[PDB]
Amino acid sequence: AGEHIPIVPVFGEWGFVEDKEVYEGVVRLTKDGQRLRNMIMSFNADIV
Amino acid sequence: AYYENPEVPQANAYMLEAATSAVKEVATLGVDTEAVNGGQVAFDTVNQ
Repeated sequence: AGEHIPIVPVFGEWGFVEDKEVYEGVVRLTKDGQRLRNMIMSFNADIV
Repeated sequence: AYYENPEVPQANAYMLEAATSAVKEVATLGVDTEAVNGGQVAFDTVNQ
């Protein structure tokens, strides 16, 4: 029935790397420190 | 001469610090109130 496409994507933080699109939550480089913090934890698990 | 007792490993102690820190992160919901909403809105809105 519509005269335009009725599906609208939303994005958290949107932009171009330069040639193509890129988008992210808040979580993009959060994963770097989180898995790191777990590594140090789990290494000491062996010692326990 | 005197008997040196286990003081509890610093490894075990440092692991216990990461143990107590693991639980209290997810306890917070963004809540800052003594009643519904106040940054816990996500849980209350899906109920209604």
